[PDB]
Amino acid sequence: SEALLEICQRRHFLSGSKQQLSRDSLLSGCHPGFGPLGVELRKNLAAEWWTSVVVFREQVFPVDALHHKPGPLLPGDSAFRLVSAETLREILQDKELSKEQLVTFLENVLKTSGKLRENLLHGALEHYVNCLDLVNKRLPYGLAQIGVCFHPVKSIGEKTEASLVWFTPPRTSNQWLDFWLRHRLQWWRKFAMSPSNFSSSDCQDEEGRKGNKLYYNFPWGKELIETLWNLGDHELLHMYPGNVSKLHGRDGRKNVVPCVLSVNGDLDRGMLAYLYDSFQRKVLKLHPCLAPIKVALDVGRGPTLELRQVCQGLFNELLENGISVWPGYLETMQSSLEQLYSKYDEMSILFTVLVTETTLENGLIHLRSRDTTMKEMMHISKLKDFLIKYISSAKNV
Amino acid sequence: EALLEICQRRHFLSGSKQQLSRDSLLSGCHPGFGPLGVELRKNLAAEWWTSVVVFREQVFPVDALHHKPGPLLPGDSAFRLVSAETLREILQDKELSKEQLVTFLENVLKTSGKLRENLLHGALEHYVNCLDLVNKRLPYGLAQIGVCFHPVKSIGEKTEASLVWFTPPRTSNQWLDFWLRHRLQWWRKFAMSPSNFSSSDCQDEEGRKGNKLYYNFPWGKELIETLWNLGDHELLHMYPGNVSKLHGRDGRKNVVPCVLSVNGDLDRGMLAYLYDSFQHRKVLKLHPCLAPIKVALDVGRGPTLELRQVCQGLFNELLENGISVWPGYLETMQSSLEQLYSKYDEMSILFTVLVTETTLENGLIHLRSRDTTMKEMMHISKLKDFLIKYISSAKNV
Repeated sequence: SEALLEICQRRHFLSGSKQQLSRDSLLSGCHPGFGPLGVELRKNLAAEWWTSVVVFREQVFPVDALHHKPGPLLPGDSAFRLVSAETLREILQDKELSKEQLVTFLENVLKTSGKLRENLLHGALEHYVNCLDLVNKRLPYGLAQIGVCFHPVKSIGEKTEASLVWFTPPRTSNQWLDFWLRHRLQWWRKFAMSPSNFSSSDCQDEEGRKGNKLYYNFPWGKELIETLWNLGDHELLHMYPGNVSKLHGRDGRKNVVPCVLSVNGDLDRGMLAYLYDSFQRKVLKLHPCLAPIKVALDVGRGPTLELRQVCQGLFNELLENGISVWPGYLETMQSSLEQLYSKYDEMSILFTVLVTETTLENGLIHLRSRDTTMKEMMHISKLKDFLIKYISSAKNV
Repeated sequence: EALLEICQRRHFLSGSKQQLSRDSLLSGCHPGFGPLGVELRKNLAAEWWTSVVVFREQVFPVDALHHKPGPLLPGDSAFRLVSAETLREILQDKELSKEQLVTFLENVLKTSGKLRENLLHGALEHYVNCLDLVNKRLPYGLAQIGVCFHPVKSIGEKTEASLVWFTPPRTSNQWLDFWLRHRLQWWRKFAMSPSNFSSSDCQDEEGRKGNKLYYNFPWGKELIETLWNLGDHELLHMYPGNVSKLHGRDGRKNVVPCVLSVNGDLDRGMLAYLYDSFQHRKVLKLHPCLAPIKVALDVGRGPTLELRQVCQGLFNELLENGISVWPGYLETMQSSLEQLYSKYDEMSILFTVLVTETTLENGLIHLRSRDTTMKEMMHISKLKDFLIKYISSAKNV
């Protein structure tokens, strides 16, 4: 057992009670949601993911699908139907065969009501043709999407998935799959403290043949976080009946129906994975590129109005450049310093600059660290360009 | 019409010139958004964010779930997530039936979950917990940008951005006014014809008084956003009895804040702008920091694999700076400069730089334009500086 989900509550990472934030509730997507920090943490994570596949080599396009699969479905699906509430009402009236009409109706529902998306892949495929234009017709190119998906556990679970659908030709097909497992796997470790607990695996036949899975070692045993698959041309054809020559882009001097590779990661569980990976003096050593609030900062020995003057010149300063500040220079008592440092260790901050009078009578402040825990002396004017480096640095490594 | 067709051909609005119509698009009951659209809204949202959140650290990102389970107030108009594993053992089972069916359709509106209608409710369910996150100090907000499903029966997805500003009653009126002016200025800022973006007062709801913002489309004004002063109502009913747990410090005064809800329609705003930038001399003149693609660039008079390699130099140089670029340097049959100069206008690319031989031999590229339709001389090394100054300007005006 661990008291991480404790800190995570007190510091607004996870949200909800101590009963509705169950372990099985956290993983099934049935939690009550996230705290501002969890939101910010997932937000960067989402951001990083994006820069990794989509920004970089832009042959990838963000695409926008709906959250529900409308119209008539197949026999079963087991997923919940979306029934227009104000229809149920008009049924608890009418009296129209208050025994037989209200018993044949429910046969229309099951067959004519929509549902909520199980994945981001359908909406991806639904775009292929329209988007196959956008690149003359050359392959391969992807369609990236990051969004919420509803999976049943009866209760409903919500998960924020990141999805990249790669449209590559059969030849390179099984090859690209390699590339991506590598890319993905390499990506997760990039921000891990124990990259040893992020592993990969083989497997096949679930909608084609050939696929891997990325796992993360929770203090209680491996749990899935990202899956890869080479579906082939299957669903592409099944979705796009008719002229096959309406599909296929180009491998070279010859047109060919592309194979559908599919990457899918669970961001909310990837979230957790990181919050566990940074714990076991409390402290969360969340990677610099994923830390919710890059740097707090208060005021110390000296005046007051005068002292929290540059604070805002900084708060803004750091902000005009992409540095998440935590203005704590607006609370009260010195709240100690150990009671103010151990705390930010929990909030998983990165540095803790403190401005004092001995800052005005010169031009220096003193940032402490979360790791090296040193209490250095710094020239309050080379702090911006410093953070921008340290951070962008923790990136390159 | 001419804008709609373009929005189609140029990948802004996905669909058929029938499912992508006047009514569906507004009713938000359309097929989706092509890459350009998604990137346009993306910036709209990206810009929204910094304008009301990235600063004044009172506002915190909050994460509301898409469906609220548990017991729900029977009746009203929304979308009930009905179970099929519960809807099943009734039909193809004939579970007694006859005199029974009417407790299900009844018990449903109670047991059944709902897909959120707005983001407001999810926020208040965060007020109390996000209170011990600024030592009960008002005013502080809870921002959120997300999808809500409203009925048109046919579902209807709209991406809403919302700010829920909690404040002391004392200034309740003061704030509402600032937001309206704030918000309203914001829309106008990225508009060609701000004379189309209008405000207006009105009242009587779960509180009284609130403004409404509209956009002067070609066929007459349409609602795009709405500010409201719900007062303490909403927040009180939310947590009856236990009222102490709600006091927010206003100076040295303990009070129960006023929920000032702001809610704009990002999607309608994404269409609002496409029009605001339209009216064979087509060209969508989207605002700089809203255009989906800030800069095109392909090769011209000279070599290929030696004149293309350089492009990638700017491509990356640009990408590494946050400058959306269009990779034309990977196209086939020339098909003209005008056919391609007017082609980029439709996609509303800001600049169109040509990297030719007359640039490889020394170091001088040739960019064009969209607005001033100009064509000047620029060192292939002062393009990014320019670009980032062009934007870090038109943006702040």
